[PDB]
Amino acid sequence: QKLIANQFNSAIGKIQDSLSSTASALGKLQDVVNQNAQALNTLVKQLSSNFGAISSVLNDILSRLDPPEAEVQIDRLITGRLQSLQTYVTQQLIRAAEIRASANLAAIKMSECVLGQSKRVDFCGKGYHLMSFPQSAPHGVVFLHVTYVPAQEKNFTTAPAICHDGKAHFPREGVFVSNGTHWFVTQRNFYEPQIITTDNTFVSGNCDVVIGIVNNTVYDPLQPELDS
Amino acid sequence: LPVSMTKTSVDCTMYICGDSTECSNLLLQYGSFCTQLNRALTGIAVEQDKNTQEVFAQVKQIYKTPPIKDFGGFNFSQILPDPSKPSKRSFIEDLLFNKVTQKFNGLTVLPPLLTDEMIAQYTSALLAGTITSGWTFGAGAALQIPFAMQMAYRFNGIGVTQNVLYENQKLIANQFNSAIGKIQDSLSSTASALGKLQDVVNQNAQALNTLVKQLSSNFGAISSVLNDILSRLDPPEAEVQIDRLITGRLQSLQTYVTQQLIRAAEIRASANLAAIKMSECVLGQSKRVDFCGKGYHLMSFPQSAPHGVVFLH
Amino acid sequence: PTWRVYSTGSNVFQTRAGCLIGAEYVNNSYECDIPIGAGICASYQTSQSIIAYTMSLGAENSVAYSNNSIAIPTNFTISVTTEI
Ligand SMILES: *[C@@H]1O[C@H](CO)[C@@H](O[C@@H]2O[C@H](CO)[C@@H](O)[C@H](O)[C@H]2NC(C)=O)[C@H](O)[C@H]1NC(C)=O
Ligand SMILES: *[C@@H]1O[C@H](CO)[C@@H](O[C@@H]2O[C@H](CO)[C@@H](O)[C@H](O)[C@H]2NC(C)=O)[C@H](O)[C@H]1NC(C)=O
Ligand SMILES: *[C@@H]1O[C@H](CO)[C@@H](O[C@@H]2O[C@H](CO)[C@@H](O)[C@H](O)[C@H]2NC(C)=O)[C@H](O)[C@H]1NC(C)=O
Ligand SMILES: *[C@@H]1O[C@H](CO)[C@@H](O[C@@H]2O[C@H](CO)[C@@H](O)[C@H](O)[C@H]2NC(C)=O)[C@H](O)[C@H]1NC(C)=O
Ligand SMILES: *[C@@H]1O[C@H](CO)[C@@H](O)[C@H](O)[C@H]1NC(C)=O
Ligand SMILES: *[C@@H]1O[C@H](CO)[C@@H](O)[C@H](O)[C@H]1NC(C)=O
Ligand SMILES: *[C@@H]1O[C@H](CO)[C@@H](O)[C@H](O)[C@H]1NC(C)=O
Repeated sequence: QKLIANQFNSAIGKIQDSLSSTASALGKLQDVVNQNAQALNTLVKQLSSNFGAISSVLNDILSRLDPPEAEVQIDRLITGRLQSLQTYVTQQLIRAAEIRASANLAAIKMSECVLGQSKRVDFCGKGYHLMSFPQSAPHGVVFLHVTYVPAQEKNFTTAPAICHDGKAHFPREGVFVSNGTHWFVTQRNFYEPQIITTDNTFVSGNCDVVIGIVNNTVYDPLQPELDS
Repeated sequence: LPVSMTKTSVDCTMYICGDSTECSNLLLQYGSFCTQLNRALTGIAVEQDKNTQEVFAQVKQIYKTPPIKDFGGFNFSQILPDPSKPSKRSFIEDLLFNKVTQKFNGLTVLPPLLTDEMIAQYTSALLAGTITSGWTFGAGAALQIPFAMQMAYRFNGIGVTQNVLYENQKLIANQFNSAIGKIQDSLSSTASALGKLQDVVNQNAQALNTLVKQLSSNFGAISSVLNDILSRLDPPEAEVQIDRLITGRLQSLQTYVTQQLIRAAEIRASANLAAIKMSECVLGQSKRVDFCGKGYHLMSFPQSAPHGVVFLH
Repeated sequence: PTWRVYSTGSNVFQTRAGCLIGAEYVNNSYECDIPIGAGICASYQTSQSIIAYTMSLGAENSVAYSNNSIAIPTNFTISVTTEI
């Protein structure tokens, strides 16, 4: 517990430094804001385009000409600006589709990573997922996935099954490993050897059919205490 | 599943005018349309590389299997890379490549960021990781483990005790090899399984052909050869005719870049699906029924294809 | 003469994506900083200059697989990763 707590606090500290650093992992949100500003600025600049008209200022046309020709010039401006609006709106629909898809993915991430725990590997962050804390951000959301990463691996010799008295033995949950001279059954994700016993294994048929089986004594917990 | 499309790009001024200075002058009146349109194509182009990156770059180390392929009887020769071949593509990746089957008007085709060789290398690395260390390399450092044991406790994810696997190792090996042979025959046969990728290629190709073909249309103008109008007509009437032709070509490009955006959004919705499928079906064992192929899922192997990925569940 | 300077000289390198000028090609492999195309990438490195190189996919790692060798983790590290 103590080591886990210290590691967690240090991890949060590293996150704080990384976000406060001069770099910026928030480029995704910045891209959305910049894209919207880009589209808006383009739409505004389109107003100055004349589209073949004598001028882009509508009041000049209304004042410089009489209506029998101003309608034609205005029609050209109408066509150009209308086309600009159509392009802008269509682009907004496509971006809206992308944002909605991302939003739905975020909602699923919230339900499956913040509320519960997800078996889906690599979904709720890299490595085995423990939990996630959400954080608000302008126009978006930031998830702090807390994950478990094993480390300090060691080489070990193993056998898929153990033969004790002709009957094969298999690990109930762990796997059989040896340090080079003694065999042990241990947990699958964290080295914690235990003596092989009839309580952590189950029997299934003869040893002859199991490939790679290794003969090794299996301990019984009852007989060593039956002093009667 | 398709993963990307050809990174197309077009010079707006070249396509609309093709060196005609007069047409360029007229195009100046329309403002930022060419920049905004070409800005949209660049975004799509970057999106393709982003999709491929999100799909195949999920592995941080380029693992490689040792030469002693003693995988408990399982023959993985058809999927492992061919060192004797010039390209390092696997055997099944040679059938995929062989089964799958313009610049004049300012159109261009940028090459993808990742070449086929490196894509094949990523697939080989993923195969090595899955074969030698199971899902451990996905979560963190790769931990070697015998393949037989991996399959043995992989059955625990299907509620079947590992004793069944150890008691029937030979039978499972034979069945697996036979099934691999069937896949080999199916792809070698005339089966249209690759229709999904072929449709993407054909769609983009015919779209480009339509865009080029549209230039011959006059759009109500006296002709479609731009130099012809400027030759037969003096500048005053030429302006109204060239303006009509400019409007028509602009409309065609707008239709071409609007369809491309929609088709890019779809192909990137497919890419995200492929990425999640790879992360769950290759780097792990998903309990999601029918997500990683029909039936209870055991494992999956990815194999590179043109503009896409082919999973063997 | 700026465009002429950046068109002549030995700082020219043909590539499938096109001709690259100004940058200097190197044999060392590194992570793709800036993507050029066809696997080539450019970055700023030491004086300082703009180098061109084949992007390194990563560090190779020959897993010591065998029919009886198993690796078990003897420690763990809790980590936090940001997503946006
Ligand atoms: C591997 O572990 C075994 C069993 O622990 C070691 O044999 C000794 O066995 C007795 C009884 O179990 C223990 O009290 C000793 O602690 C064990 N010795 C040691 C050094 O652990 C065996 O020697 C160990 N081998 C290695 C590679 O350390
Ligand atoms: C496990 O023990 C069995 C039985 O001893 C081994 O099979 C052989 O069986 C004959 C007849 O019982 C014995 O004479 C041999 O001595 C046995 N060989 C050995 C090596 O003990 C089986 O091979 C043994 N397996 C292992 C891994 O030791
Ligand atoms: C594994 O499969 C490969 C490919 O099938 C075998 O290589 C060849 O297999 C064909 C039959 O399909 C034989 O006619 C050739 O003589 C084989 N050549 C080689 C390299 O031996 C390979 O023999 C099979 N066995 C393993 C496990 O490698
Ligand atoms: C596993 O490694 C950790 C390293 O984090 C060991 O615990 C200590 O962790 C603190 C940081 O919170 C370090 O300052 C200490 O130096 C670490 N001590 C050791 C022994 O490395 C943890 O005890 C190790 N557990 C084992 C050896 O299984
Ligand atoms: C395991 O042993 C092999 C062979 O001795 C060696 O190459 C490998 O580096 C070892 N692995 C570890 C994690 O020590
Ligand atoms: C493991 O491989 C070695 C060397 O090829 C061989 O001698 C041994 O019998 C094999 N054991 C099993 C269980 O496959
Ligand atoms: C660099 O690569 C080129 C590629 O042909 C090769 O000719 C040259 O010898 C290499 N130089 C070094 C120092 O690796």
